[PDB]
Amino acid sequence: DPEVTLLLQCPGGGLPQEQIQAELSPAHDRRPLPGGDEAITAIWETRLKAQPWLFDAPKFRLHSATLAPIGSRGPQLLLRLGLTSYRDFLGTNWSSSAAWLRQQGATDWGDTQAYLADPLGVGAALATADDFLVFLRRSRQVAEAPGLVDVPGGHPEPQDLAGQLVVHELFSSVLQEICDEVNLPLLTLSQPLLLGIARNETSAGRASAEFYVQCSLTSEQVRKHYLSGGPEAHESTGIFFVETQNVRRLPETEMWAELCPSAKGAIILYNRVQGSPTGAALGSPALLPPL
Ligand SMILES: Cc1occc1C(=O)Nc1ccncc1
Repeated sequence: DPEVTLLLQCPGGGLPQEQIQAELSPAHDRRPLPGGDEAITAIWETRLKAQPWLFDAPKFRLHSATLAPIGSRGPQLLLRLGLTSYRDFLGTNWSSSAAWLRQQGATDWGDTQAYLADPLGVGAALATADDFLVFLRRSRQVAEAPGLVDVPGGHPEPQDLAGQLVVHELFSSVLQEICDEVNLPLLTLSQPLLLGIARNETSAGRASAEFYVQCSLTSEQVRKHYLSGGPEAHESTGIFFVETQNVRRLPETEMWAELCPSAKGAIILYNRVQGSPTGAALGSPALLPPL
């Protein structure tokens, strides 16, 4: 899977909100482009002159994420964040020249991402009460990953002492994205655990935080909620469910070729962090069948 790279695998089965620190600093921003940010402005102008209803939005930028020594007390992860925008993404990660920007950032800064917007996405491995994960089918008419399978998620918008409010907005955003797209009541959802961070190499290395969320409804009840919104209550064109039993071997299935990169990152991290038992009971052959 060359289109996805793991930046972070969390310990302990995944980290809760209370164990994560953020540092939000202009030192973590994109570097101005070599020949100036006028190249971003030009792309944006061209786009607005064809689609004048489009609007910019701020986004969080991922600079880096450092894990504490495993087994330690205190905060377990430090997220280094800056600010970016949808406009800066369209002018850098989405540009035809994005690979040239990656080479120049290696030359100039020793950092392939230094000239890239790299907005932080969020995604969920969302489990039902009857042990299925939730999948969504993408419209064949959108610009990004048309017609491919996704998981719930999105790209959160801004508004350890500004840090803790930023970590709160990241965790809140993955629940809000599940309520808005799957049409689930907020009180049917567990507090999220962070599983890790995955990069999309087809989008010049932009990263997504991947979370585990448990729902108290069965697959049948989740389907009813999604569908009862009607076609205008969701951006996706369909919902479907895979038993957690069968997610273990998903990369060997014909489904794997239809998964978008950020959904592949969610399923690899689910399998490594929530799957893959370490203990004698769950690791016994009748409960963890070989192969
Ligand atoms: C990544 C991180 O975020 C906040 C603190 C740390 C960290 O590394 N903590 C630590 C270092 C050394 N011994 C024990 C714990």
